[PDB]
Amino acid sequence: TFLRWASEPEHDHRKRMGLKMLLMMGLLLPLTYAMKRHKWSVLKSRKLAYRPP
Amino acid sequence: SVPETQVSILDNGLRVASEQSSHATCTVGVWIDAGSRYETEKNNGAGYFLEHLAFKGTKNRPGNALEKEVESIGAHLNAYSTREHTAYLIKALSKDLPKVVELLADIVQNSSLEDSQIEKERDVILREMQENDASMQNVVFDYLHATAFQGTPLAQAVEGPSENVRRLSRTDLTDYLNRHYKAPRMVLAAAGGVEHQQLLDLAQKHLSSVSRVYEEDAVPGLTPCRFTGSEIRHRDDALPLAHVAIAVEGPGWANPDNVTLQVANAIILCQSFQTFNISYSDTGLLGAHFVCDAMSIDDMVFFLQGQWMRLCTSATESEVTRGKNILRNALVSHLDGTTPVCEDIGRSLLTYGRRIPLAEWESRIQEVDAQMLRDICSKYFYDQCPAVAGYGPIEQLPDYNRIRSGMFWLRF
Repeated sequence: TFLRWASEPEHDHRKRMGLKMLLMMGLLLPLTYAMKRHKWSVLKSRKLAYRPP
Repeated sequence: SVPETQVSILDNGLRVASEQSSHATCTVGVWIDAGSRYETEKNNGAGYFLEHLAFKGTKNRPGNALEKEVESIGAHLNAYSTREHTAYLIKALSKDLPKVVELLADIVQNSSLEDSQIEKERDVILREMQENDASMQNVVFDYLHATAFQGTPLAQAVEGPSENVRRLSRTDLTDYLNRHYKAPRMVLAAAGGVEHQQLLDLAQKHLSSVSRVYEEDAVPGLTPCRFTGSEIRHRDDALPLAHVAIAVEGPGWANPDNVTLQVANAIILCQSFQTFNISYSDTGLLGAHFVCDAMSIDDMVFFLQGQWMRLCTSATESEVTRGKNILRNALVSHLDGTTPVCEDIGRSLLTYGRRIPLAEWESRIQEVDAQMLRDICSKYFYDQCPAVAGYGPIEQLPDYNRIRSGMFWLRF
């Protein structure tokens, strides 16, 4: 355990950063997906019709 | 000093209004609260086809008898239909006032629809619809109405789908005639050299007994429409010019800030660029109809949008004063001519229920300042979803995200 700590004194600090990163990505990914699907709904509902005269 | 518009009401319910002036060429006219908004997609061209046929043949005046009479006194006979109102009007001399009223009585009741005549008109209407497509701005405004009022009776058109026009039965027509021609929904309007008491007498004799009772109490009713922000982009690259209309939801007839919105239109690149305030009942479309070569529609859209936001954010007193002066010269009056004054009465009695005098219009114009203009413009233009209708080479016409987003200035 000690040698491990030695080879990575930041092990603990990092994992806290990773927990905050997972919480922030779990908040931000569906919201950015919702913004993309808003701005892409317009087209995804576009109905094309061919009306040769 | 403008003479007041005097309104009376007959038992039937039809309102025989009038107005009087030194002029001697009166325009008598019947307005009916019946348009394509009251049609239920099975009779989508009934008002138009009755309009085309109403003049051609009445029971008392068989065949083209009416059009002869009208020729004998040298009078002019006109009719038009919108999405909400139908009008049958005659411009004549003053001394021919009785017979004209009698003629109008036949046109609204006792009319005869000759199945033969029905057929002849079918041709006329179908062919024109077949050539109506030629008029682009009409195509663009019909597209704007369709995409803005999707799923409602306000999307359809006065003309109606070709199908309904092909399939029409003397009986169907009879229904529309017997259903939407009720006496309480009718105004007999007169403008010019007419006496109100003589017109009120004539009204009863020839226009009494106008139907008022619906069948089996199938009393019509109406639906408040939805303004569905949406676009329609009829792309046809062979046309030389492109017509684009962008609108938002209007307030309606009875909402006074219309006046303020009119001033905003009076404040407002791509060839023609007219602003418009189509205002049906309980809804309307404020907006613009700009034609333009395919390479400038984009810029135009931006310019248009820019102007609007300027009116939502940075309206000054000088342009407001200019818009008020421009509006105060759109006042309709005897100098506008009878037909125009005639028409107003009919529309004023159908929509407001009364004739708004020009002094009240001037008061509502002079109470408009810059602060309430930018407040009302922010209420109706800022961050609103528009309806877009394009026809022609409209590839460089921006799609819906660029238009809508352009409606909000990141700097306010």
